[PDB]
Amino acid sequence: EVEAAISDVGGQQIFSQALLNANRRGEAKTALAEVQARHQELLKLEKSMAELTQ
Amino acid sequence: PDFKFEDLGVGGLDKEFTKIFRRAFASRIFPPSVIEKLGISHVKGLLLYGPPGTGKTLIARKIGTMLNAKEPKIVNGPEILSKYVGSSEENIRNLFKDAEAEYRAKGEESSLHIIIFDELDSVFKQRGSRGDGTGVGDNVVNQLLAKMDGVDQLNNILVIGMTNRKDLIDSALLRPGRFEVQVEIHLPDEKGRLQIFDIQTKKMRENNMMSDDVNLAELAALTKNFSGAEIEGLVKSASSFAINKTVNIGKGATKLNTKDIAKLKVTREDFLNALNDVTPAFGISEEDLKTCVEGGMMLYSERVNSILKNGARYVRQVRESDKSRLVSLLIHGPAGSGKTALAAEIALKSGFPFIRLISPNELSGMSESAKIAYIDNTFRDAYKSPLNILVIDSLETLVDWVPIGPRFSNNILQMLKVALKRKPPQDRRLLIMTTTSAYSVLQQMDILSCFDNEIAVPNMTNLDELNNVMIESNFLDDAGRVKVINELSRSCPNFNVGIKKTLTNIETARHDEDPVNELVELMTQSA
Amino acid sequence: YSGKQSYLGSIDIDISFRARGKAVSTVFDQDELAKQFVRCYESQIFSPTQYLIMEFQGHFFDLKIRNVQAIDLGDIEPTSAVATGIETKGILTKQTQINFFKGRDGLVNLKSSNSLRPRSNAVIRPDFKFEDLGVGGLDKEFTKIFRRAFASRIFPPSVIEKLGISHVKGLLLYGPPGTGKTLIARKIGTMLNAKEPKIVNGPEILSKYVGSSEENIRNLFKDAEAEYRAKGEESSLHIIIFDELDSVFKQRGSRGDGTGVGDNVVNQLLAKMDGVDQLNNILVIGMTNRKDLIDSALLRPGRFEVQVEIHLPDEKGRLQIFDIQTKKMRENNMMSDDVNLAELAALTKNFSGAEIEGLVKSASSFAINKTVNIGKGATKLNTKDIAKLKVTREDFLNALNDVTPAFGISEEDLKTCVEGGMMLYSERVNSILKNGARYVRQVRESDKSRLVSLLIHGPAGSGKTALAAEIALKSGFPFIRLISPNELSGMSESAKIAYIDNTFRDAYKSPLNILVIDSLETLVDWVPIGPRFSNNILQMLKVA
Amino acid sequence: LKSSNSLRPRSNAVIRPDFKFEDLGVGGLDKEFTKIFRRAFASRIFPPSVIEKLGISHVKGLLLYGPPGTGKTLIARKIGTMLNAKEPKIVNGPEILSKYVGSSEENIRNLFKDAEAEYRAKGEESSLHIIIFDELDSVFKQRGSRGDGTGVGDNVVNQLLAKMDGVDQLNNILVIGMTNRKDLIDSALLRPGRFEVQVEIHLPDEKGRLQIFDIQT
Ligand SMILES: Nc1ncnc2c1ncn2[C@@H]1O[C@H](COP(=O)(O)OP(=O)(O)OP(=O)(O)O)[C@@H](O)[C@H]1O
Ligand SMILES: Nc1ncnc2c1ncn2[C@@H]1O[C@H](COP(=O)(O)OP(=O)(O)OP(=O)(O)O)[C@@H](O)[C@H]1O
Ligand SMILES: Nc1ncnc2c1ncn2[C@@H]1O[C@H](COP(=O)(O)OP(=O)(O)OP(=O)(O)O)[C@@H](O)[C@H]1O
Ligand SMILES: Nc1ncnc2c1ncn2[C@@H]1O[C@H](COP(=O)(O)OP(=O)(O)OP(=O)(O)O)[C@@H](O)[C@H]1O
Ligand SMILES: Nc1ncnc2c1ncn2[C@@H]1O[C@H](COP(=O)(O)OP(=O)(O)O)[C@@H](O)[C@H]1O
Repeated sequence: EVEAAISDVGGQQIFSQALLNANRRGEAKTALAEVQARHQELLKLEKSMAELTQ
Repeated sequence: PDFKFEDLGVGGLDKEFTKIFRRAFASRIFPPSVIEKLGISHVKGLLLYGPPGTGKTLIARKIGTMLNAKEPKIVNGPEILSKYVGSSEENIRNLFKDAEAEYRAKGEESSLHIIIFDELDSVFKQRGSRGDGTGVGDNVVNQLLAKMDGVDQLNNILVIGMTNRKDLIDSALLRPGRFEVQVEIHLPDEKGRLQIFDIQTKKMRENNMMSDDVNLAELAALTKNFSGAEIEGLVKSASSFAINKTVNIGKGATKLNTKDIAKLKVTREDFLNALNDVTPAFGISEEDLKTCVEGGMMLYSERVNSILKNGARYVRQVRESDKSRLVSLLIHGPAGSGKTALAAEIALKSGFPFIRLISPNELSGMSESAKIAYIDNTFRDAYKSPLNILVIDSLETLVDWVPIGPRFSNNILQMLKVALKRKPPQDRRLLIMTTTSAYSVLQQMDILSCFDNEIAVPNMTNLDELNNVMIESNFLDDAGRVKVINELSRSCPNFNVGIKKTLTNIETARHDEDPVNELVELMTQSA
Repeated sequence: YSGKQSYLGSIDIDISFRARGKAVSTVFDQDELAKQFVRCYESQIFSPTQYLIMEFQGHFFDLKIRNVQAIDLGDIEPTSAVATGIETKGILTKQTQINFFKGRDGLVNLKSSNSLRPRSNAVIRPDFKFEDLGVGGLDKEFTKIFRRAFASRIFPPSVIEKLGISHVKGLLLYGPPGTGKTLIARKIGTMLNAKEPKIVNGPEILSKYVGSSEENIRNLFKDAEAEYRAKGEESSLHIIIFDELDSVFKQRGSRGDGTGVGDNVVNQLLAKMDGVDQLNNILVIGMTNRKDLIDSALLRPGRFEVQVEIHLPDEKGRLQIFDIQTKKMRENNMMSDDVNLAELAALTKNFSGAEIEGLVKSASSFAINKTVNIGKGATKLNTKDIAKLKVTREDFLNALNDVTPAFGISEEDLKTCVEGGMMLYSERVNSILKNGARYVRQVRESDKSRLVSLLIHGPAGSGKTALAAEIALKSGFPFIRLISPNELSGMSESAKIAYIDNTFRDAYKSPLNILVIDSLETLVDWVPIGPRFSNNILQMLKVA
Repeated sequence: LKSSNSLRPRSNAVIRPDFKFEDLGVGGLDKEFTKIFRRAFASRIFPPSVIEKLGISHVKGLLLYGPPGTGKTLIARKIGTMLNAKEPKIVNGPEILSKYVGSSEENIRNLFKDAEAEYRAKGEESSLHIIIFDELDSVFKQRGSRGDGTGVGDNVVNQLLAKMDGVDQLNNILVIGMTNRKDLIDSALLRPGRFEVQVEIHLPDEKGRLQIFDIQT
C-alpha cells in the first residue's frame, strides 16, 4: 500500500550579499582629486620660498 | 545592393534565414509611407535559441556585414551588473540614449539601430521570483521593460537575444510587443552537413593540401550525428594526424624533414583516426542495432529466407498504403533459437529514416516510475518522422514475470497494452515489432488480441544444417567436417539444439580438442 | 685553441638599428642580410658578443652576435651545443645558417623567407624528452596530450595559416585521488619556457560585494588580450591553470546557493573562452575527481576539447615509480645492495601512485629510528652511527604493515576466506581445481568469448566458497572482486541495488576481470514460510 | 651558531634529547606514543644535510579518533605546548563558516599564510608551525552525499584540499585532528600526503588503569 514521498518544509538557509554607498563614487572625492591642483600650489610655495632662501 | 545570401559561411540554415528575413527586415525595406497606410507595426523583439554548439554566435557576429549603416552594439549578460548602488540600473538605460536622441531629432528618417545581448539568460531570470537577497536582480529587468514597452514612439530598435536554454527567462518578456518571434535552430541535416564540410574545407582545398583520394560525400554520410563544432574539431584532428608524421614529438628532438614539409598532405585514413578520436553528445548511438547482429547472418536454411521475404512484404506494405498507418507483429519461438537478431536484420535492411530499440539493459536500475516515464518518452518521440520502425525486446522480462506467485508488475503491462493500440497523429505510419519466448504465458494473460500477425521460428534439427553452419565457421578441414557428421549420423540422429549453443560448443571444441571427442560430446549432452 | 670546432655553424644576431630616428620601415630580408654578411666578411674569427657595423644600402646597423655554434668538419648534424661562452669561436663559411632576430630595440622588420627553421620562441624547447619529466608510468597519455595540444604550435606559422586552422585552447584531467594528476600540471607549467602560470585555487574567485566575483574572472585574460592586440601571432603562450573546477562551475539551473552566483561565473567564463573576439594564444588546464557535474556547455569543442583519463598504474608503472622515487638514495650510496626492486613491484598489487612515497618514508623512518632511539636511550647521536646509514630489505618488509592500500580492500576478504587451510583428502578436489584452471586459461587466451559463467552446487557445509577463492586467487588477474552478504548488511534496499550496479559498472575497466558472488540464496531474502523474497534484486541480477 | 664540520645535531632542535615519556603525564597509552614519535618527529632531529640527502619531505598530518572521554584532547594539548615552536592557532569546530558570500573560505585561507611567507623568506631553517583542528567531523563531510541546498559543504572541503597539498609546496607545518567518527570524513583527506598517520585510542587496560591512578593521585 503506502510509504514515504516528499517531506520537510521548516528548514532553509540563505547567504547575503551587499552593495555600497553611491556618493563613494570614484576614489577621487575630497582630498583625492583636489591633490592635483593642491600640488601646483605647493610647488608654488616651494618656488616662492626658493626665491626667499636665495 | 552588393550582397547575396550565398556569399557567407552559414551552411544548412537557409530556411531559417528566409523566415527571419521575412519576419524582421521586410517591413523596413519599403519607404515608410506605405506602412502607416498599411496600419501594421514593426516587430521589435527577436529571440534566437538552440542547443549548445549550433552556430548561433557566428550568425550574430556576421550579420552586421549585411545590415548596412554601422555597427550593432554587443554586450555580455554579466557585464551589466555593477558595484555601486544605482549604477547597474543606469547602465541598461544608458544604451538607448543615442538612437533615442537621433530619432527624437530626425523623426522617421532615423537609421535603424540594432543591439544584441549575447547570453541573455545571465540576469533576466523570471522577475516574479524569491530568495529575497538584495533586489537588484529585479530592478534591472524592470528597467528594460520600461524602456522596451512604453518606448514613447522609438521605432528604430531591434534587440536580439542569444541563449542556450529558453525556459529560464521571464514569461513577461515572452508576449506580443516584446520578443515576438522565437527561432529554434536545431542540428543540421545531411545536406547542410555537406555544406559545412564545404565551408570548413575551402582554404585547404584550394591550396592543394588534401589528397584527391578523399571524397567528401562518404565522410558526410558516415558522420550521422555531428554539429558544426565537432566538424571543425574533426578537421583539426585529421590535420594533426597528418602533421605528426614528420615531427616526432617527445622521442628525440625536433626532427624536421624540411623537404617533406613541402609535400605535406592529409589522407583518408587520417580522417578515419580523427573520427575515432571525437565522439558526439548526440547520444542516441543507434549502432546498438549492429552490435546486436554482430554474430551475423549465414542463411543456413530456407526458413530464414522465407521469414526475411515476409518482413520485406510488410515493410513495403507500411511504406505504400495510406490507410495502414499502424502495424504490429509478434515473433515467438523456443529460447535461444535466436530471434532478436532476425528482427534487427529486418530493421537494418529497411533503411527508414527512423529507428530505435528498447531492451532491458538500458532500462536496468531505475525505479518503477522512471521505467514508466522512459517508456512514454520513447513512444512519444517516435511519432515525429513520417516513417518509423520500433522494436520491443523480451516483453516477459520487461514485465518481471516470475512463476512463484506468479508475481509481476501490472502497471508496465497496462502501459504497453495501451500503447500498442495507439494510432499515431495524422499522416504518420508506424511499424512495431515485438519478440518473446514464452507464448503460453502471453496467451493466459489474454493480451494476444493486440497483435495483427505472428511468426514462429523453429530451431534447427537436421545434420545438414549443422554441416552448413560449421563449414561457414571454418571449424576444421574438409575431411574433419565430413567425418564428424558421419559419426553424428549414427551417434544420435534425432537432433534439437538451437543455434547459439552450437556456436558456443564450436568455439570450445575448436580450442580444446577439435576432434570429435569434445564437440560431439557436448552436442550429445546438450541434446 | 679549439682543436676541432673551427667553423661557425649557426649564428643568431640581434640586429639593432644604428640610429633610431632613421628607422626604415621597408621589409628587411634575412637572406640578403646573410649573403651580404658572408660576402663582405669571410674567413674571420667571431666570438659571442662581438659587435659589428653593417652598412646595407646605406642603412647601417649594430649587429650583435648573441650566440655562436662551433662545429668540426665532418659533422653531418650540428649536435654540438650552441655555446654562449666567449671562449668558443669559429671561422665563418659560406654554409653558416645565419638567423637574424630583431635587435634589443626591436626596430627591424626581419622576415622568414622560406626559412624552414625553428620558430622564434618555439616553446617546446627543441631537444626535450619524456624521461626528464620525472613521471613514471603513463607513457602513452603523453603522446595523446602532446600530439593533440602542442603539436601545432611548434610548426612554422605560414603553413599553419595555409591550413586555415586555429589552435586548441583547452585541457582536462580527471581520475580517482592520488594518481598523479597534479604533478603534470605543475611540471608543464614550469618546464615550457612560457610566462609564469597564474594559479587559482578552486573557490578563490567569489567575493563579497555584488559584481566583484565576475570582475575577477575577467582579470585573468587581461594581459593576454593586451598583448594579442599588439604583437599578433608572435605572442608567447600564456597559461592559466584552474585547480579543482567543480567547486564553482556546477550545472547551472540547480538550486545550489539561493543567490545566483554560480550561474554568473559560469556565464562569464563561457562567454570569454569562445566569445565574439578571438584570442588564439591561450591555454587552460583543469583537474577534478568527478566529471559529471561540470556544466555540459563547457565540454563542447572549442572549450575543453581533449579530455584525458588518469587511472591506476599497472606493474610496469609500479617499477618505474620505484625507479624514480629511490633515485637520489642509490646514487648517493645510501642503499643496501640487497634490495631488488622487481620484487617490491610484485608485492604492491593495488598500490596507487601516491602510496609508494609513503612506503619509502616509512622504510627510511625505521632506519633512522634504529639510530636515534627517541626517548629512553637518548644522546647516542655520533658521527660513527650516521656515517654508515643504509636501509635494508627487512625495513621495507616491516613497512608494509603500516601503509595499507585503499582500493585493495575486497581481496583481503578472499585471502582470509581460506584461513582454515586446505587439504586434499580426496582425489576429487584436484579434478575440480584442474577444471577451473582449464576454464581460466580458456578465457585468458580467447578473443571472441568475452563472457563465461559457472556454478558450484552441493550440500550445505561442504566447503564451497573456499574452493572458489582458491580458484580465483591463483589466476593472477589485475582485477578481482567479491560480493557477499557481509557487505550488504544493514543497508536499505535501494542502496543495495545501487551498490551492485556500481560494482558491475567499475568491473568494466581492466582488460581482464574476475568476480565472485557468495550465497546467492541469501542475497535475495529466501525464506520458505511464504515463501517470500525480493523480486527486484533477483531481476537485477538476472539481467546483469 | 654555525654547523661545524662534525655532524652535530640541529642548532635549534625541536625535541631536545633530554626528553622522556613520563614527563607528559599520560598513563596507559604507551605503544601509540612510540609510533607517533617514530613516524612523525624523527625526521626533524637529524642534521638537514643528511635528511636533504634523503630527499623525503616530513609527514604533514595527524589524526586521532576514539570513543568519548578517553584522552584525545589531552594528547593534543600536551603536544601543543612542550615543543619549540610558535603558538598553535586553535580553532573550535564550526568556527570557520562565516556570513558573507566569500568569508568562510577566506577564513580557511587565513590560517596558513604566516608559515607560507616565512617559508619564502628563509627556507629550511624555519620554525615549525602547528595548527589544530578540534572536532573535524562537523563540516568536512563526504562530497555529493548531503543535498546541502546551502552550498558550504563543498566549497570548504575543496578549499582545504587545494591548499593542504596544491600546486605550490610547503613543508614546515603540522596539522592534527581529533574526532569520534572517522567513517564520514571525505575519503580524499585520508590518502598519503594528507593525514598520513591515523591512530585509534581505545579504552584502558587494567595496568593502564593502575597507571592512571598513579598519575592522578
Ligand atoms: N541464422 C541465424 N539465426 C539466428 N541467429 C543467428 C543466425 N546466425 C547467427 N546468429 C546469431 O546467433 C546469436 C543467437 O541469437 P541471440 O543472441 O539473439 O539469442 P536469443 O535466442 O535471442 O536469446 P534469448 O533467448 O536470450 O532471447 C546471435 O548473435 C545471432 O546474430
Ligand atoms: N608518476 C606518479 N604518479 C603518481 N604520483 C606520483 C608520481 N610521481 C610522484 N608522485 C607523488 O605522488 C603524489 C600524487 O599526488 P598528486 O600531487 O597528483 O595529487 P592528486 O593525485 O591529484 O590527488 P588529488 O587528485 O586528490 O589532488 C604527488 O604528490 C607526488 O609527490
Ligand atoms: N576441500 C577442502 N579441504 C579442506 N578444507 C576445506 C575444504 N573446503 C573448505 N575447507 C575449509 O572448511 C571451511 C569451509 O567452510 P565454508 O563456510 O566455506 O563452507 P560452505 O559450505 O561454503 O559454507 P556454508 O556452511 O555457509 O555453506 C573453511 O574454513 C575452509 O578452510
Ligand atoms: N590516558 C589518560 N591519561 C591521563 N589522563 C587522562 C587519560 N584519559 C583521560 N584523561 C583525563 O580525562 C580528561 C579529559 O580527557 P579528554 O578531554 O581528552 O577526553 P576527550 O577524549 O577529549 O573526550 P571528548 O572526545 O568527549 O572530548 C583529561 O583532563 C585527563 O586528565
Ligand atoms: N555552419 C556552421 N554550423 C555550426 N557551427 C559552425 C558552422 N560554421 C562554423 N561553425 C563553428 O562552430 C562554432 C559555433 O559555436 P556556437 O554554437 O555559436 O557556440 P554557442 O552555441 O555556445 O554560441 C563556432 O566556433 C563556429 O566557427
